[PDB]
Formats: sequence, structure tokens, C-alpha cells
Amino acid sequence: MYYGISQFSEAYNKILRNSSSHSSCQLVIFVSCLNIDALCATKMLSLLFKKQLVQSQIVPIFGYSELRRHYSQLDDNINSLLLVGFGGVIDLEAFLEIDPQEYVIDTDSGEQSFRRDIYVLDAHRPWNLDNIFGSQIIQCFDDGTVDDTLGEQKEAYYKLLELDRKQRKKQIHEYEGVLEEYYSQGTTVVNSISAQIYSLLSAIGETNLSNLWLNILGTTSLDIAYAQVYNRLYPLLQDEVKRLTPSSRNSVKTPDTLTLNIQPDYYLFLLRHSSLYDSFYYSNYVNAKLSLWNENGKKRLHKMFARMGIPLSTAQETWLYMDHSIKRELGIIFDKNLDRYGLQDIIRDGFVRTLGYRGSISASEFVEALTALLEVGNNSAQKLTNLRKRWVSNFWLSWDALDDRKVELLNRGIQLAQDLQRAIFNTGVAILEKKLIKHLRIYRLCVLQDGPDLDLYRNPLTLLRLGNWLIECCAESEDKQLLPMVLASIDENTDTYLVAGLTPRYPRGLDTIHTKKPILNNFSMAFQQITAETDAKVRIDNFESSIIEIRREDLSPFLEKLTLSGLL
Amino acid sequence: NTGKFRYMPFSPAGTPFGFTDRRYLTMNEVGYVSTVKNSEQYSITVSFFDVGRFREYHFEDLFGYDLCFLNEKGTLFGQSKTGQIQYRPHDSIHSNWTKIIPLQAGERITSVAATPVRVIVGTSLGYFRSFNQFGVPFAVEKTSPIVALTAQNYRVFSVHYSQFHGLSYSLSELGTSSKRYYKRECPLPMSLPNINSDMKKDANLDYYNFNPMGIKSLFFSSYGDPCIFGSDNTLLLLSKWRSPEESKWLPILDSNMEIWKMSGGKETTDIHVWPLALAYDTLNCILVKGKHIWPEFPLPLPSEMEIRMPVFVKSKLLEENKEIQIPVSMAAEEEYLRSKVLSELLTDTLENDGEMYGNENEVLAALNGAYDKALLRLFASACSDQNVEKALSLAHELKQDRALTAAVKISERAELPSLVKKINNIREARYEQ
Amino acid sequence: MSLPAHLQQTFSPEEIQFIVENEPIKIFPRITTRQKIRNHTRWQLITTDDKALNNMVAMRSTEVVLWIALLLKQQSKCSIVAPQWLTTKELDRKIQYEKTHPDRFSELPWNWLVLARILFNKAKDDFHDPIHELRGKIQDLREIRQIKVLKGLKYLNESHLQLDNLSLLEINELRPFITEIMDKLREIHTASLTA
Amino acid sequence: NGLDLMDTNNLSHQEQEYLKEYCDLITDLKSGDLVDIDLSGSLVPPSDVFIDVRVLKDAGEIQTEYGVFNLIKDSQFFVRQSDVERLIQQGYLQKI
Amino acid sequence: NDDDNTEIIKSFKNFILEFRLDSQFIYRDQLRNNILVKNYSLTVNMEHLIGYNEDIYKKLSDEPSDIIPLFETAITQVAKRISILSRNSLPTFQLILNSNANQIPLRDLDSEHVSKIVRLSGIIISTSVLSSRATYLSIMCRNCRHTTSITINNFNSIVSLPRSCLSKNCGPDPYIIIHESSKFIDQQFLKLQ
Amino acid sequence: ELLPYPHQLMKRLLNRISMQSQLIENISMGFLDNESKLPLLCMETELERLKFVIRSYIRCR
Ligand SMILES: [Zn+2]
Repeated sequence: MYYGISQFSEAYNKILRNSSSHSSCQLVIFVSCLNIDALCATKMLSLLFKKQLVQSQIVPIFGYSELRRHYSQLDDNINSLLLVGFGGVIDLEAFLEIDPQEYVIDTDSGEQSFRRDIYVLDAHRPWNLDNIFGSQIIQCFDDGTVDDTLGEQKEAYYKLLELDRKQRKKQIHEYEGVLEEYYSQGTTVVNSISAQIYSLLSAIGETNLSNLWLNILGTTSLDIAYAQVYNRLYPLLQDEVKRLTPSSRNSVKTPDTLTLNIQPDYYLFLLRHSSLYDSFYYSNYVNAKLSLWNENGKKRLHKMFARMGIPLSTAQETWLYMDHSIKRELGIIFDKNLDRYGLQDIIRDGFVRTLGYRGSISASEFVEALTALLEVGNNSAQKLTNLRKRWVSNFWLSWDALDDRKVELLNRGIQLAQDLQRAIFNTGVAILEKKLIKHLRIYRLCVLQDGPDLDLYRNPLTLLRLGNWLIECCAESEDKQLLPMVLASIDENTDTYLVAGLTPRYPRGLDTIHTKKPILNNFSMAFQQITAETDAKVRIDNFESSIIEIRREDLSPFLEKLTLSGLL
Repeated sequence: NTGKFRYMPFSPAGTPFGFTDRRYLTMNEVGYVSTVKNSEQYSITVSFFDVGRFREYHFEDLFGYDLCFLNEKGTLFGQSKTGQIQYRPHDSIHSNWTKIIPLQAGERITSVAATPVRVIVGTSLGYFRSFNQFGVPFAVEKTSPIVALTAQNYRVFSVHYSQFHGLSYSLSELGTSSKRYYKRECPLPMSLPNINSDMKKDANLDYYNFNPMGIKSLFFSSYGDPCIFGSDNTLLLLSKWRSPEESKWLPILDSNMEIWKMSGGKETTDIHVWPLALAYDTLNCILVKGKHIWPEFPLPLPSEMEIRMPVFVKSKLLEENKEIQIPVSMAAEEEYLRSKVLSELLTDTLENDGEMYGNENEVLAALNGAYDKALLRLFASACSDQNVEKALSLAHELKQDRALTAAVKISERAELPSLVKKINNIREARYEQ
Repeated sequence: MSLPAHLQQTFSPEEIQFIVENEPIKIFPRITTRQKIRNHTRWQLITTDDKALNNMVAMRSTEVVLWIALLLKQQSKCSIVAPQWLTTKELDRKIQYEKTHPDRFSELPWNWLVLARILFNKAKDDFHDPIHELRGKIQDLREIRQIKVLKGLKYLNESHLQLDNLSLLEINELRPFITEIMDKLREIHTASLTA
Repeated sequence: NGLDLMDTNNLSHQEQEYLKEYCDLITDLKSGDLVDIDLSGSLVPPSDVFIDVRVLKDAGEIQTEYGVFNLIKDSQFFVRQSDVERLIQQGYLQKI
Repeated sequence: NDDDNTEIIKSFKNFILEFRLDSQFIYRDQLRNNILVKNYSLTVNMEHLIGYNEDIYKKLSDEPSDIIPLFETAITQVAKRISILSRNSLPTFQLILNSNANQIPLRDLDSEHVSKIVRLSGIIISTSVLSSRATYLSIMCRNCRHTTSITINNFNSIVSLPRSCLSKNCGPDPYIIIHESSKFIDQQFLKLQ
Repeated sequence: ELLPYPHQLMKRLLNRISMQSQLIENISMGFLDNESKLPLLCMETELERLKFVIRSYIRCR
């Protein structure tokens, strides 16, 4: 283990000593764009370093090639680097062409110091042993997993390091096998970066309501994919909310009151900024629970809305303008007629932020708006770079959306979220009508060849959102076994497909013995092994390893080779 | 056998739970400590005033601590019943520790004090267990039941009260290697609130439930002068606390009078004073406006109040029946008394404690100059009454001889030629003094 | 030209803010710069006196220039103390005084509007009073003073004018209009009095 | 003067020569005696010292007074307003 | 009813005087600017009122025809307070509303929605000339010459001259309109398709 | 009108700015080899304000 939770403050003080020189800017923050949790963590760190007046550089990175190019362009004066949301699984010193000897200064005296110290922060569990153990430049902020579950891995790695007859070779083989079985494991995430930096801040003691709100947003960002982690971390955020809230409850609403509350936050889509009927119609959970893509789904939706006794016009009215009667009896109405249709899990308790008279807002709606701003905020290797430029630019739009003075941007993000949900819903219903998903014994392939708004899915987050829709829909199909799906989208301008390796997940609210065991996305090593051989001009640069760009001509041979591959 | 027999836990400048999960434990000069329920247990927050040397921290607690004490190098927490104590140094280099107090039947921890040499715990029974920084015990003692404690860098102060003996103070300097004692069980003049506790109070029943004897805080001064404050709303100072024979309990402030005379004439009650520390006329105190005496978490700015002996007479201050008008005649004498007492206190620490900030000698000289300025004003006031003997008596206490020349000029100017010769005689005597 | 047209004869609100930034105010230092009897760099400035800054003691009110206090308030390393006129009682008394005398302005400090705006923006949590009420009362005073100004405008003579007790920001915002109308009225009279 | 030296076809030859010499005169005034202060600097008061900025036009790497600035496009700095005034005037950094 | 009317009027006056998003009292400033240009009106946004207090919005939406005149009276009182130094003859202000509710189709208007608030769209096809509706009506008793005044809300419930003398009998219709002293406002009839 | 130039005052301010900038540079060079940079930032912003004042004065003249 490198940096435990209890010793994060030591790293903070070391960084402060290294680069609290206002004459220059010797600290640079690298953040993976198209990642909400990384954005929230970077906002926390930016506010914190604004407090101590430490000049910092914030660079949003989309692909690994961009990271290496920037590091090559990176000046030598910068003695402190921060990686947010990436770098914890790959050989950075090999990736960035780094040896300890070039960066080491004042080597003497059992100690070592370096002219450039890089601190990574991501929660992907395949912690690179050469990066967590066999280096001093790379500094990782462990969340208690390496120090507790990688003891055998630590011993094997140190045995290999110290050893560079027959029984000696046998033990070397055993240690290497242990290391390898530790590897070849799907990339999974156990904690949220926002919670880790919030714990660090609490250790420093510079917390406030805004930082707690940022931590709530960052944790909520992982609810859709990693709901078990969200349930694990929910009590800590709840206790922090109870602690920080002033005792002057039920106070008269002033234009300056900023209140965080814990209240029923039902698992709908943009409830407070859309009609109840549309919230149900666009909720991924409800859609998966009744398979609304069929014509029977809309009829059954009307069936519920009739069964509760709510007029359809009232349900289709905007949330703010509904009658106060329904707006004050929604909870009881859900209590009466939710278990009937199996949608009892919709009822949930979450955190709601109210800023004076500006109206309330829930964390789920805010993170949906942020993701929408990330996605659609605005010969072959040139237009792709322009797409990277636009994707990175949308990161700053999503970042500035955090400011309470830019609520107009938040409204645009909400509209974009509604439109993106509509587009993903329509694409899913069209796919499930035409049955573009071809079931195999390895993975359920699905490639979009032509159709509407296909240019929207070249954005990685849009493809992930479509994957969330389809995986949620297929999760409620008990007949359909657990199996990953693969999505591709041809970019006509570049004549390339965007293959997105996905992973199955357990249905939300379905908690079992196997549910506690996470699903591991083994598309990483399969993709890399297939690409290393049989050169097909594949572009694997995303920090999310299960996303590649493939030539249109090479798409079919690549998929055939992947079927021949049993790695995943 | 009830009420005051409940030696309920008390901390310097405490606070009741009131109507919330929240509660302030201690409000020292170096910060404050607060508690809150996370719907099942207390999470304790410690914040400091000297932002730049210490850092706020809030920590999980399942025991539900009930007492606190803060210092420059570490803070101590304690429990009322089964009173496990926990001492945590602010710096991470020194490891925090916890231990269990030896608790007996009817025993309840009253107050705890921590000193960079030893840590001492108060007891409802009256025990005086003495420990070290790290928890290893040193000695256990028993005296009259301690109910409050205070610790300077190396000196500590205690008040022993029992239903048999009354309020007796004891001030002793533990020291690095010299356990020098300065007082032991000597009585003290603080008035205890009993009439107001006879079921006639508005929302003060809850506070009296928190603190039966209504003692607010026992902070020291910037130079080590013990100070007392309670429901009587009057500070008490130990002028010559250095000499055991020279005990002097002097009233230095009267909160009700100051509040009334700064309120414009209204005898308002909703203004309550929570003192934190006194430092050379700088008495920091929250002036809460409302029915709740104890402060809140949007903590009111610690507005500073100056010292004023209760020489202000309501009959005299009612000259203008209703910016409250101040009659200058005794106000100047009040300033004279302030300068005299502050000169005594500063001189006490000048030879013993030495210089603290590099300006003590200059402020002492300025204070003496103001002392003789007030003396000259009173001399002129006496000459206004054509009381040559009164002016003669006032002239003896002048310190600066420039003020003596001014006294000569006043005598020759305030229609008192007979005073001129005697002031000149005093000046000639001073020439040889 | 060297001076832009909009800065020819009036001050921009940023200039008024900068000018007001040099007023001394009393603050509570959250640090203690008093170097004990038992290194560090002093402020040793030239636009103001460094003596108080080098001798700050934690939670001991001192007086420093306003913009240094704001710079410290960028962190939690200080705390601003509202002046005595920033209390609800004094604002109410000024409101009553204004409503009582329709022809004369209140005796507020000349920099009250800009000071209120700066403190509300950057020191919103250093007031014993509810800020939502202070903002409303400040706005009410501004409206009442505007109403008084408009009625005092109906007596724009050609010789002189007396704007007694008027604040600084209002004067700055009314300068280009009044100083130009007055010039034209003077010019007309002088042309008439050409004999 | 600190922004750009530029379509001159709209001006007569006398006006063009006047501008060319007037730039020289302005520079001479800036470097004559009042060189410690920047006479061409911003006329807005320096309300704040440290600000955040975003790179509009990528300029690669530019050496500042003490360290160096890597003006990566779509990247945000948080540095002193004093040493970035000229770059913002030229049109490289946008945020305030 | 007078107590409830005063309660609602005071609540709306507080809403006007206090509502603000960020350091700017939007409605106060808008009212002041409208008074400055002799525009005795105010455009009130619905989401603002809803966010201020849902109870006020519910009471408004229940019986708008009775709530709105009280709001106009409160607006007039606020205008007098913050546009004229105390110690008149200011016309009652006209309220203007802006909302984002779902636009009900024109043919969907039915037996319900009566006396409610409705948002819809259309195309104007006819604009009649401006007629005059009285707001202040000076009136004269016919026989005993007892002159009084009447204030008309112009919000028809679902008003006529009083049917008694009100201080000899003077007849059941003892009142005549005093045209030269009454006050009138313009009203236009539009036809939507 | 153009008011008379205060030659002595401007000379004293120019000398003060020269020596202050030299002192700031010396402090920075010494620091370039505690971490209480607050006074250094104060000198920087104070010198900036003074320079802005003199710049505005000269350009108005
Ligand atoms: Zn009649």
C-alpha cells in the first residue's frame, strides 16, 4: 500500500510544500473528461487550491495518446502532477517513458526525492502492481483494498523483484501465476473519488455545505452503474448531511437559504423538471420493468395512471404546475399502487438541494443534466481530432454548470437530458423491433448500420447511455441469461465503427448472493490481444478500455476474431 | 439532597442541548468544541480560532462524550458516567490515547483540566486524579468536590463547592518540575443563583438543568489573572494573586449595566453575554439577542467588551430620563481606577513574567500617563468645589511630575492661590523623592 | 485617445469601488502575526501603515485598510466587522428620519452603497443580522433616496446647487446628466446676458 | 499598442505615417522616465490578483516571468492576473 | 372576508417587496422602472410566485377572478410606498402574467376549466375598436342628491346600480352616472381562431 | 482645466516604487532557493494598485 486513507493529509502537505510557490505554477491537474465523478473531484480540488492560493493547471484529457502527448509537451518545472479518474491500471512510467533516475533529485540516508511527483486517483480495482508498489514517482491514494486484499500480491511482487534451481523456478512460477490471476480481471470500481477527496478534506477540516453537495453528486454519479457501492456509501453522506445542516430547521424561506434535505427521491427521470407521465415513460427502471418498447407498454402505462386515479392530463402536466393535491399526496399514491405492478423499488430516499426561491433539485436530475452537457454541449485522423476537441470543450460547459450563477446552463442541460433520453429510448425501441441484437454463446452483438441520429452515438457517453438503457431492459428479462452486449456505430465521415464493450448488471433492487459479486468487464485484455495481432488500424485510446474505434472494412473480421477469442 | 447535589458535568463556557441534537462543550480562547447526534450517536467537531497553526477536525464518537477541555498542544474529552477520558494532541507527531476513569457509586465527572505537564480530572465525589500527557498516572488525590477547572500554560485553577463548605477557590502552578502551590480551598465571593432558580424563569429552566449553579466560565487573562463570570453578570479578578497574603477579588465589569447603557435606555433582557476570554481589557463575549442564552453554529462574531467597574450609579445615570449620557465627573475617576488596577496587574507580570509582546513597557507608560491625566481631571473637579484639602489629598497620588507641573498650573488657574503653595511644597518634596 | 470617452469626466463604478477599498475598517484577525519574545516577512507597505498587520493577534479586533481585509477574507484567515451603521436598528432610524424630512438627505457615510455591496458579496456570513433583511433595507434606502433626488431635480437652477449629505455612488451616477444640463442652462443665461 | 499593429488601406499615406510615428512616440514615452509603470496597461482597477482563465487560441508553450505556461487549448489556469494581462488583451485567455 | 382579503394582500405585498433571485429585487426594480415611464402595470412570472410560496399560487389558481384584484390593490399600495413620499390619484395597476403550463388545445376547452387559469395558442382574426369600461364611477342620488362613488373591479363574477336610496325613498333606481367625474379604462375585443 | 503637476510628489512615488519593486524581487530571489506568502501577495497587489493609480493619472493628464 502507498497512501492509506489515514495518511492522505501527509500527501496534501507534501504537495503543498512542493508547489505552493506563487511565482510559478508547478502543480497540474489531469482529469478524464466524460466522467462525472472525476469532474466533481476536480471541482473539489480546484476550490481547495483556490483557498490556499496555489496556482494550478487543469487539463481535461479524453484519450491516452493525448495524455502522453501532453506529458511530452509538459515542462520540467512542474514538480507535481495530479491524475483524476485514470492511470491506476496501466504502466504509467512505461506509458510516459519514465525512469526514476531522470526525475530523482537529492537522492541522499534511506530516502528518495524526485523532481516531479505524480499522484493518481482512480478507483478501478486492477491496481497496477508496478505502479502501486514498484515506484516512488507514481503515488496512489488507496481506499483500503490494496492494504487488505493484495497482501499475497504484494509478497509475490516483492519476491519477483528480489529474485529478478528447480524449486526456485517452481516458486517463481507459483508467484507469477498468483500475480497473473490477480490480473486478467475485469476493470471494476469499488469506491467514488468524490468520497475519497471528501474524506481527505475532512482530515484537513476544510469542509462545507458546497463540498458535501459535490460529494453527494459524485456518489450519485455511480448509482446507475454501481448501485451496491452507492448503498455502501449512502450512510456516510447521510450522516454528513445531518451533521452539517444547521439546527434552525423549518425556518422561513429566504432568497439566501441553501438547504440540503433527505427526502423521498423516487427513481424516475427528471421528475421535478418534467411531467410525471414522461418521468415514468423515460425512467429506465420502469421501462425495463414493463418493456415499453412494445405497443402493450404504453397501454399498460395508461393502465397504471388510471389505476392510481390520476388524470392523464394531470400526469402529463409539468411538475411545477400540477395541482397541490397530487403534489402533496404523491407518496401515499405511490404506496397504494406501486407493489401491484412490481415498481415498489421506485420509491427511494435521496438528497435534495434548495437554493432560496429557485426551487428544489435532486442529485439524479443534476447528474443527468451534467452528463447531457458532457455529451451534446455543442481525412480520417483530422475530423476525429475535432470531435475530441468538442468533447473536451463540453467538459468545461459541464464544469461551469456547477456554478449557481449559471442556472441558465443547468436548464439547457436538463433539456439536453430530456432530448437524449428521448433519442436513446427511440433507438432502443427501434432496435428491439428490428431485433438488431444477435444472441450468441459469448456476447449479444448489436451493430447500428443506418438510421436516425446515428451521429449522436459517436460520443462515448452517448453510447454508454444507450448501453445502460439496453442492459437495464435486458436485465429484467429473466429468460435472457447474463451476457455482455457489444455496440458499434459507423461514423460516415471517418468510415469507422465505434465498438463499445459493455457488461451485464443485476436488476436494480435485485439483491442476491451473486449480486454482491460484481460483474467484471473482460473486454480490455480481449480487445488488446486481438488488436496486437492482425493489424486492423484499431484505435484504443479511451481510459475506459472497453471502447475502440475500428475500420469499417475490418469491423466484421475483428468481431469474428473476437468470437474466436475466449478471453472474455 | 437534590438540584445542587447533581454535580452534573460542566465545561468552561458550556451549553445545553436545548431543542436540538447539537450542544457546545467548551468555548476557550483557542477555539470551540461542539457535539451533534447522527440520529444515533455524537460526532464531535473541534474548531480553532488561530487558523494558520491549527486545523478544524470532526471525528466519529460512539461513547457520547460529555466534557471537553482545549489547550495549545492537545485537547481532552470525557464522559459523565463511566467517564472514559480521551486525550488527543493537536499535532499528529504525538499519538492520541484513551483510558477509563475509576468510577464509583454516585460518581460523575464534573470538569477536566489539561496542562502540558499533567492532566487532572474533577469528580462529583471530590477526587483529584493526576495523569500525564500519554495517560500514565502520577497521583490520585481527594479534596472538596471540584465543579470547574481552568488551565494556563503551567498554572491551574479550581473551585471546590460542596453542600457543606461552599464556593472555595484554589490556584496552583503545576510547572515543568516545580509543583508550586499558590492557594488551597480558600473561599471565594462569587454569588450563586438561588432566587432565580425558585421556579420563576423564562427558558432558563433548561439552562439551570444543564448547569445547576449557573457558573458560565472561568477563563484566565492574557497574563494569567483568573477571571470568573456567571448569572450575576459580573467579572471577578485576582489582582495580587502572586502573593498568598495579598488576595484581592475585584469586580471588573457589570454586564447588565453595560447592556442597558449601550441599548439606548431600555432595560432589555434578550441580550445575554457569553464570555470567552479576557486579555488586558479585551473581554471577548457573544452578545446573543433573543430568548436563548447559548449561541448558535452561525456563531455570532465575538464582539469585544471593555472593562467598567460598577461605579456607575443608576440614580446618577438617570440625569437624562429616556446614546446614553455619561456624567464625566465620576467617569474620569472610573478611568483613574481602571488605569490604577491595570498598572498593578501589568507590573505584577512585568518583573515576574517579563515582556510578552515587546510593547508592555510602552503601554505601561501610556497607562500611567492616562492615570495621572484622570488624577488631574479629578484635581480640577475638586478645585471646582473650592475644597483645598480635597485637591491636596488628590495631588499626593500623582506619578508623573509633568502632571505635578500641571497641578501647579491648575492651582494657580482654578482660583486657589492657597493651593499653589502646598502643591509647590509637594513638588519640592518630590524633587528629593 | 489616451482616455476613453466613457471615462472622460466621470468615474466608472469599478473606480468608485477601488477608491472605497482604501477606507480603514475594523476586523478580527484569524491568525496571530505578533512575533513573540521567544523567519517571517512583514508587510512594510507604502500606501498604508504595516504596524497593525505585523502586530495582529487572533480574535483581537484591529483596524486595517479595506482591500487587505478582503484579500485575507478570500481565505478564512480573517473576519470582517460590520460598521455601526450596518445594524437593523440604525437602518430603521435612518428610514424614519428620511420619511420625517422630505427635503433633506440622511447622514449616512458617503460610501454606504458600495460598502454594502462589497460586504454582501464577499463577507455574507459576518453579520449578526439576517442578511436577507439587510439587503431589503439597503434597497429601500436606495429607492427612497432616488425618490428624493427626483423631486430635488425639479429645482435645477442655473447658478448653483446644494446636494447635502448625498452619498458617493449616487453623485457618480448622476454626474454626467446634471453637470451637462447645468452647463447648457448656464450657457443660455450667459448668451442672454451678453450686454 | 499591447494588442496588435494593423487593414491600413482605409488610411491615407499621411495618416499611415502618422500612426507609424505615433506608435514610436508612445513607446518612447513608455520607456523614457515612467518605465517602471506600464503606461499602456489596463485602465480598470486591479480588483483581484488571482483569477482563473481558459485558453482560447492554443499557443503551445510560452515562457512567463518565472515559470512557463503551457497554453493547451480548452485548458484552465488559475494564476495571477498581473502576468497574463497582455495575453488576455491579445485574445488568448478569456475568463475575466 | 375583509380579514382574509387583508391577509392575502399583505402576503402579496411581502412577496413583491422581498422576492429576489440574486441580490436584485427583480419585481421591485421592474415596478419602479414601469412607474418611471408612466406604465402602471407589472409582468409577474408564474414560476417566481410558485417558488416564493405554493399556497399563494394554489389560492390564486382556485379562484383567480377574486384573488387578482387583491393582488392589484397590493401592487398599488407598493407603488404608493416606493414611488411617492408619504405626507395620490394613482390609477389601479394592471397585472400581467407569464407561465409555462401545458397549452390546452382550443377545442379542448370544455364545461370544466370554468373560472380557472388556461394557457393556449391561436391566431388573431378580428380586433374590435376600443370601448370604455368604468373603474371609478361618481354617482348621484336622484331625489335627495346623495352623491357617492363606486369602484368596479372589471372582473365579472359568473355589477349593477344599487337598488336602494342609501340615504326620501327616492325610488328603486335613484342613481345617475356622473360622467364628468368618473374614471374609465380602454377595453378591446379580440376573436381568436 | 489641466491642474499643475506635483513634481516632488511624483518623484517621491517613483523612488518608492523603484525601491519597493527591488525589495519584492530580492524577497522572491531569496524565496527561490516559512511559507507565509501572504505578505508577498500583499506587496504585489499594493504595488499593482499604486501603479494603476499613477497610470490613470498620467493618461488623464
Ligand atoms: Zn336619495
